[PDB]
Amino acid sequence: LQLQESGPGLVKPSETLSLTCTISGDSISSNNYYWGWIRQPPGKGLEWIGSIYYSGSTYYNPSLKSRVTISVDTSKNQFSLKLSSVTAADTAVYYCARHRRVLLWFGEFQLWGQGTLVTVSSASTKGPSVFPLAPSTAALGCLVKDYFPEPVTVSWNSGALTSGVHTFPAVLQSSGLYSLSSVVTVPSSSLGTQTYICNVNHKPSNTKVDKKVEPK
Amino acid sequence: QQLSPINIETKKAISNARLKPLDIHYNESKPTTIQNTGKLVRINFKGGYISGGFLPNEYVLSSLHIYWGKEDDYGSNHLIDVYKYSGEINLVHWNKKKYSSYEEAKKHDDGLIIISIFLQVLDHKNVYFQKIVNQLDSIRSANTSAPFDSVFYLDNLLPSKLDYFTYLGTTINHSADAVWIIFPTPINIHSDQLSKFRTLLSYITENYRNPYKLNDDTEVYYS
Amino acid sequence: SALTQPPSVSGAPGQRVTISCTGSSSNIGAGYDVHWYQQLPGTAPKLLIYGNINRPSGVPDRFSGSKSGTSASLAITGLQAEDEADYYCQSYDSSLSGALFGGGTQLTVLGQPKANPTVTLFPPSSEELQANKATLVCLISDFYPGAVTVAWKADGSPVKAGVETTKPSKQSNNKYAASSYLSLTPEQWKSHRSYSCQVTHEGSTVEKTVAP
Repeated sequence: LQLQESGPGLVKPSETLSLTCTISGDSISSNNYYWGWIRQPPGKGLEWIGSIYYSGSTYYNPSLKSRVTISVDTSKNQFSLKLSSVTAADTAVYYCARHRRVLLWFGEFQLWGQGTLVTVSSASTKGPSVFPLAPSTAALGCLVKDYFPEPVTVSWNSGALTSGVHTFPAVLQSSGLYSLSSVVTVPSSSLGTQTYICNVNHKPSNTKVDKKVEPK
Repeated sequence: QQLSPINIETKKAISNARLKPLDIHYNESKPTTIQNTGKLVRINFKGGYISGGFLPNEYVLSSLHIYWGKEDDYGSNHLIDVYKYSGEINLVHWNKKKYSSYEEAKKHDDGLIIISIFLQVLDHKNVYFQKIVNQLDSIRSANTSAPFDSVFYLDNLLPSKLDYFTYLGTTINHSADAVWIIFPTPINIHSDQLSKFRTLLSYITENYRNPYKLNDDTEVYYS
Repeated sequence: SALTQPPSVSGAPGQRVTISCTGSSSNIGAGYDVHWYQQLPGTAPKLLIYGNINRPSGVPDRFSGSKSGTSASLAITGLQAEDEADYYCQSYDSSLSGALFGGGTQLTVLGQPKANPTVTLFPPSSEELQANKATLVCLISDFYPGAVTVAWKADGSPVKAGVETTKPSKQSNNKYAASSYLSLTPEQWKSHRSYSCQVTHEGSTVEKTVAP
């Protein structure tokens, strides 16, 4: 069993945030469970948004009851969140999770999705520029420059290269744009022969850049 | 998806802190009509409720269903350690505190609670159960209704001990999901009384539904 | 309708640490169970304890749960370094008619030794220069504690503009990392013999130098 959020990183203020969880490896139509959305503002606590039964019944957080809608699609093994009239307090990581029905109330959240960051901002979508950091053991890398919003993932050789990899936390510039770098330490004898490509994925703009990094 | 009825396995049942004693108020419960449905006997009610125990609100009484088998020793829907009782009564309830009618409550997650009282064929003539047994002459044909022309107090069909198992399953027809409250201690009736149900017409020899597999992820609780 | 947790706890490795979860008559005191979750930085919450006392497969024996009255408690008996995380109690509340999380407890494991920073400095790429821009990238990793000071030099003279430096944050190994970015014009880059990134940590400095 796996849960998998799907939805936009960015939504303009006073508009409707929209997310979708997709379940795989097991059926959503089961009377033993509810399907819940939870959020975490950066550096703050978990807040339960609401939950839904396979057959339609909903239970929402009374703080957010008037702005929240949840729905199920048993034919497509998924359920959705819509959160209306959005301000900077609604900027958060949004998690989908399966929790237990215990008789006439809820039990534990057994399985959670990865989480997806939604940022409330009037500003526009900005996919990064990617520049190779040549090796000159040896350190080589990729400079991922001027994106908005977070997040950005970096892999090397489509995930085959993991040892010695350190993708650093982004700097937030005075412009309001982010930049980060990813480096990999490698044996310096490999530098003539061995291919090194960083794969940058900025999902908020669907910007995907593969950059080969060679000695200059 | 966990369907009803099931074989309750005692070794797999677990505790929970909220399973206090169940308060049952039928002091103001009266029967209305009684029906032969072609499959089984239904008795409708107006008034009465259940509360306490693990329930957050009270659930009001709706109707009573009666099940039986071909022979006296084997006629219940539910089982406890592969053991069947002679028959089974199902008292249906619904969340009137939250929802506006029964058919409305049938669509919600927490709409229904069904209580299960077992019947065991001994050699005692149940004086309270007889008052149901007497009414069966009216509803001989299939799909007939008659008024309950008899004073009846539902409290007197409760078992002597109200220790209970409880699990989430469905209604018997798989119409809706429902929480079950199942009393293991059966009420005692005579073979005469039960055999009268077998003279009803669709001859309705038996109407119990066979059990479904207790899933690995379904929890059954003891009080 | 609130679950209170102390915002932070700390202990040395191998100590016993407890985290309390105070509730009310509408949640813990009504017999609705308490569940606990562990969250590592940047990852999803993971179920740690369920039904007051139960452990799922994979959760080690050192994690333990209890409950009495309106209060519940996560005990960790024998702190390991991997246990640095946020911990959340969770339950059901009858007036809310739904789930309820506590505020969370940040658990810090004390006793880590001092560790000097690893520093890597990259010059501007050919590609960035061809696009009329230039970034020097100083990368700082595997240090403890988190406080770091970063100075830049152009030919041994202090650089006073174009610098932006991240606040240090925890890596997955519980040591700190930070980045410093010096942006220049291509003219400025080619105007000096070398640039340097100097990183000061707990009184001593690590220096790296790059040249056009």
